[PDB]
Amino acid sequence: FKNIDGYFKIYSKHTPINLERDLPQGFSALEPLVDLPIGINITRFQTLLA
Amino acid sequence: EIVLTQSPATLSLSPGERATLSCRASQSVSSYLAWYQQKPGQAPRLLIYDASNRATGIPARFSGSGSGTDFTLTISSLEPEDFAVYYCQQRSNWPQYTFGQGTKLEIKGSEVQLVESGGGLVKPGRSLRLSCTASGFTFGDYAMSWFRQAPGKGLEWVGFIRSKAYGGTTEYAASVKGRFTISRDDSKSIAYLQMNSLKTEDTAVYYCTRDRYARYDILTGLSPAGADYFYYAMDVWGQGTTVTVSS
Amino acid sequence: VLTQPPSASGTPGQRVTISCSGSSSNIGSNTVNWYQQLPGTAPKLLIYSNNQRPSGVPDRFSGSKSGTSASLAISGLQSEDEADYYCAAWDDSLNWVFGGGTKLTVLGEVQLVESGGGVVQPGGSLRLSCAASGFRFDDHAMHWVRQAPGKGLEWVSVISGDGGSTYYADSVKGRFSISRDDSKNSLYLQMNSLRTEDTALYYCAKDRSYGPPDVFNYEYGMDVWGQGTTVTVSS
Amino acid sequence: QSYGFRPTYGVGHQPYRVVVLSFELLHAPATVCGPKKSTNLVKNKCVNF
Repeated sequence: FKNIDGYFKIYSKHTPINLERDLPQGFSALEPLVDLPIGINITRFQTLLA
Repeated sequence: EIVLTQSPATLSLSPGERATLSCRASQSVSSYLAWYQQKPGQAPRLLIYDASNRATGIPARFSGSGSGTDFTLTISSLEPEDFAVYYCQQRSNWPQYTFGQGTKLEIKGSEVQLVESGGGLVKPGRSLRLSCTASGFTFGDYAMSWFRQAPGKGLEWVGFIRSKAYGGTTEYAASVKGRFTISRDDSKSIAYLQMNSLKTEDTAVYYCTRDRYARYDILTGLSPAGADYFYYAMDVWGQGTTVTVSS
Repeated sequence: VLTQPPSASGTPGQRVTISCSGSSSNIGSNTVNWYQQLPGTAPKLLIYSNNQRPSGVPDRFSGSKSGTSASLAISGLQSEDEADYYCAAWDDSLNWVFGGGTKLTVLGEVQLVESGGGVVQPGGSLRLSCAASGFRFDDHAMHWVRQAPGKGLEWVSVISGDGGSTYYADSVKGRFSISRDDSKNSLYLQMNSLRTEDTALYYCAKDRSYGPPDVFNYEYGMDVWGQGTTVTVSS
Repeated sequence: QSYGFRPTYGVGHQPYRVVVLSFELLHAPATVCGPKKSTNLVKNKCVNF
């Protein structure tokens, strides 16, 4: 997630892992999905759990 | 529910003296006292409104006072042609205008005009339809109220129809609910009154007057202390018809 | 000024077009009204709001306004379609500008009566009245369109349906006084200091809208006309 | 105060529904634009695009 002037630039990528210890070694890129054209000065974020 | 009674009954004071008219009230009412003078046969005329300001046209010898649950009128001058009955009316209750038994005083012992029509016998064909046509003020910006006057009993409340601005609802009294229906004809500037289900006690003299001004814009800069407020936003009495009943 | 060809031609059986362009201040911001006046009679409205037509005019006439120009299409012209067509537009400068007239030459109740004529006295005074009865005069507005002999239509003045704000032309501003009488149902027009170039009939036009064309820029239109009085202003 | 619209009243006292459209140019990117037109994709030829 970024804070561009007009777009939010949400990048995502889903890759299967097998080590299950930490962030595995390997180069994977994130393809863009949605670029929200909303202008807002965001300086704080927080995840959500169910 | 507020009963207004006058203390004097028969004031036979000679001219060139003072005169007092006491009026009490059960409920604590604010300064909403209106004085009237009705010559025998003619239409009533308001003298003092709100018990603080006098009308425009009557002499200055009508300075009154009093506030709260008691009112009085101090006529400290002579009575040249004051032979009339002085009634009272409270201006607090808008749909419940109630009068009182006025005192009968004796000596010893204007482009706004509206007329009425319709009268006569009522026992055959108990269905009347009177009229109230005005040729003065612009009909439509004021509400029309009706008042009846029984012989030797005084004025009495009938009903009123609100102006076109403040809703087209109605509100009658307790003794005329479901019997008298009032409708307006602002397109023709004529006020009617249906008198279905007529009885022997409903043989009073009906009068149609004005009500509050629906356009309160002019009532802002104008103070309720001059002739303009009495000319624009005030009730005007007119003529009255006769109802005859038999067996 | 509305650019319009002076005269067109057409054969019976084919569809012709009559264009009337103008500036973006009168056509691009308002509606164009087409009229047709047979030789020796009063005009009549044909297409109003650029997409509607009255019940009197059949659906054989077509009209459209693209941008700052209009077009009058007459599908299947007959032998009786020989007259002059004028366009109408209300500019934002409070003026009613007409077109030039298209002399189409083929190759094959509501009553508005007006009086007042005779000696014009160019330099004195003249009274012109227009009667009105049978179309709810208190709701519809009025107009004044003059037509010189051999010339096109020319707007004079306009009065609102409420009798309030009024407007005059740029060449007759300050000299005329238009008024109406809602009680007598009559239209008056006080003309003062008439010049020698005011030789026309002063047709009494009836509007279909209520307010002036400046606020109602999508409903104004002269439906019913009348038989004007030919003036005799001379030396 | 109420209007009291009646069909017997003449032209002038009738209900007129007014829809006023406003336009603003804020700092946020334009989320509403016009209907950009389209054309026919021609084959191999030196033209504009």
